[PDB]
Amino acid sequence: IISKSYKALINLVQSEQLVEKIWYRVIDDSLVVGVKTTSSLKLSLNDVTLSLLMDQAHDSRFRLLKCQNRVIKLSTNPFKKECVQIITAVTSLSPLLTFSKFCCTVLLQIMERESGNCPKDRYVVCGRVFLSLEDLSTGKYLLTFPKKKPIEHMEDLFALLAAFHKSCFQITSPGYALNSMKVWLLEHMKCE
Amino acid sequence: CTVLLQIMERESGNCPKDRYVVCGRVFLSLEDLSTGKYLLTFPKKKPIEHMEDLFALLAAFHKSCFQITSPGYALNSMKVWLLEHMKCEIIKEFPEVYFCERPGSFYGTLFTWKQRTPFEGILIIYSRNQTVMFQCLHNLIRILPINCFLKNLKSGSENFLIDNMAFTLEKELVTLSSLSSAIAKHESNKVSGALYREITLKVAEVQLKSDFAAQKLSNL
Amino acid sequence: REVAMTDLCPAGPIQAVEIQVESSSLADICRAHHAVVGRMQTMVTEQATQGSSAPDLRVQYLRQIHANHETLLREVQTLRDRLCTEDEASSCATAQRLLQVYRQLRHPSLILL
Amino acid sequence: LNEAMNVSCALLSSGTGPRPISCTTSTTWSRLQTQDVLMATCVLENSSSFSLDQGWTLCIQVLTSSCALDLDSACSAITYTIPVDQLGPGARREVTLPLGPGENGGLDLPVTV
Amino acid sequence: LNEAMNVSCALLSSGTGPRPISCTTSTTWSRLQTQDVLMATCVLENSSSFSLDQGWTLCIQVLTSSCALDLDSACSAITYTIPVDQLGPGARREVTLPLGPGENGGLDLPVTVSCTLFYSLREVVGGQEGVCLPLSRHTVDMLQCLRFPGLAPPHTRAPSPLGPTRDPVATFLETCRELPPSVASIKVSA
Repeated sequence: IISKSYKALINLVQSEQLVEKIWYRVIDDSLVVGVKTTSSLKLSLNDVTLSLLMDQAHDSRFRLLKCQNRVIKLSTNPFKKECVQIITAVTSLSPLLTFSKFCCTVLLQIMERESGNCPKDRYVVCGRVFLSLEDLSTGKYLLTFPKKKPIEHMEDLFALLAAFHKSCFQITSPGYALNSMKVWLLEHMKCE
Repeated sequence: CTVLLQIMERESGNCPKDRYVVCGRVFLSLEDLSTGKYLLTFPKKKPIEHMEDLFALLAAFHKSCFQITSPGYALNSMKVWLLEHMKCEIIKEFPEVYFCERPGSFYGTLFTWKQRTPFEGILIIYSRNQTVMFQCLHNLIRILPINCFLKNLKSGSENFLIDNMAFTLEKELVTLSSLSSAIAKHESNKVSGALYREITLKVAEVQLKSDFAAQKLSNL
Repeated sequence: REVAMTDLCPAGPIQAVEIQVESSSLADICRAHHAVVGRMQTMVTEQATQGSSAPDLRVQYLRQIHANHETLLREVQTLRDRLCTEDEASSCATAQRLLQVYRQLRHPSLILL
Repeated sequence: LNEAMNVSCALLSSGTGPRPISCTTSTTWSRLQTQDVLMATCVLENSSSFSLDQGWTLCIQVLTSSCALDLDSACSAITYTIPVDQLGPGARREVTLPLGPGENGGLDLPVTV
Repeated sequence: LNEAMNVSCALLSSGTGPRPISCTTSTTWSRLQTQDVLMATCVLENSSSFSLDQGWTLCIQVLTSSCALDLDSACSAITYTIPVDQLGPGARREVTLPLGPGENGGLDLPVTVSCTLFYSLREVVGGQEGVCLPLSRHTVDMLQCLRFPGLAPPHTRAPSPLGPTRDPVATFLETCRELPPSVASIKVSA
């Protein structure tokens, strides 16, 4: 009946897979959580976020848990055509690593911005990430640099696109054109 | 930048020594660094032979200090854990310092180890954030004895705080027994309230020291 | 509160104001005592060189205080010699006995008259 | 669970006043290290009987500007999340955040929480 | 240079109450996220005409529990600084910064803020170092750091602190590895 009643509880509040899939990496003292969307979820129309929630059986204490939310859109073999929209979050490690381990639940919230009724506050618990020192004692989720030069699990690239400090730039060379970039990038910096 | 070293004395409650020194300047700019020159960026700066490098870490690094007692058992699995599990280099110049060379996620984390009375050591962990200090104790708890008792130490070691507390009280009890003895000669010569007040100031000055050593041991 | 104490002084129990502090935490008491006795050094050195001085009994209770100080001084001295020799039960009973010493002494501390 | 169903049902009802649980937010200029900062105080207040047991937890979400851009910002929004324990009827929690500039001196509005 | 000696003379001399430049240190309880926290509002005030031009700066140094510990503490103290820019007559500024609980109520209390000013021409023109003129050396007690919520004026429901039941390093260690009220009092002459 109890079980009957959660499912009753869950249909009380209320099919289409809005979110593929959860993943996470550890960057150093940074927990970086992310996910992959589908077509269904239009970031044009919906401000969305991605919270974490800790399990109280471990966390006997009121520590408030914060997280920072980024959107990462990457164009995929531009040389229809695939855009990759991914939403992802961050916060600190050593707060959680109080009990050798915890389990963080992972909650994507969605509000509409067209409608000033906020008629459509959907959510979706898009899974759960268990982690521990014994997970990391054997690497497995860290990124530790240059050995992980050959970057072939795309999670690891997106970890660095959330965790790192993003600074943007316009460059106008107005009595020239501008091709030194490719040289600098590929040569002086030796970009792969 | 200008570099300014201020100096207060503790002993005197007058604030009579506010000696200041201006101990030089440091110019820095983008180009000094664009050529390295000062930077510490790792594994090349392994063979450590500008001690200014060592100190710069002992400074920028999150510090964690731990008591270890293995009560019914001498303790040298440290000397194996240090040099073999974590792959330490001892810095020759200061041979009580260990720089970790295990090549993933422990690299450039510094220990130090005093083993006085081979049961009771004391360990100090310099880490590059706190996840790293956790992953060390975890990796050490696996390798320790069964009774080896870890404990977190904010402000000095237990032995020294008990010695400090014990001395600030033993001086205090002597200064209050000196109160009574200074009155007990006044009997042979009713007491000067002025003398009583005089001695309560000196005893108050030592009570303030026992209070401080007691909050230190009554945290611990 | 006010507590007049007649076997401190020979003639007049002054109606001396007593200050208590009571808490779970012995550290918070050590801190609040430290702050308050600093504050009582301040007020006493501000008033001394201007105010007068009360006479004492000289007898009975200064000697009560002498005997109860001497017993504790011997105890701390023997404790320091044992802590130097480093026999067994390294310093747990020593810690919990020296806090008992502290508690004993603090309850009346510096009746300033 | 039954108290959960009751709370849920009462909120999803519009009886026209958000009786059962309310949370007020309101703004407070602080000062830090030098600089004037903006804090949003977030009060949770229980009017109703229902005692928000263990199992319950609060998320706040701090949305920047809306209108998703050409360049994807550094920080789209932040979310803070706390467990509510044993709230009880009548009883309340307050929480203040930052909303305010560290980078740029740059605070742009409307911001919604 | 002139204004420097006029100011230095004013502050060093005049063993009086009213000094032309002053640094009041108060304390305050503030609330962040959830926690309650301790702010030093350090107010510099300029009662005179001397107008601290430039080359003029200010050097707060926040001393801990002051005793000679064998291991050490992670942090001996903090040392903030600021350039004071123009600060004409009568004018003032407020600087808020933390003392507030170190990691696990970690606040041994004697804790002193000591303000200084610092004068150097090497800034304007050299030619021979600088000046440190001390100012407002206040201490913080325990007796200022107590808060009285039952007595408090509003009689408004503020949540009870109940600070962390263990240290995070302590919890970590216990998990990885598996009474009377204390008193003091004083008597003092009426």
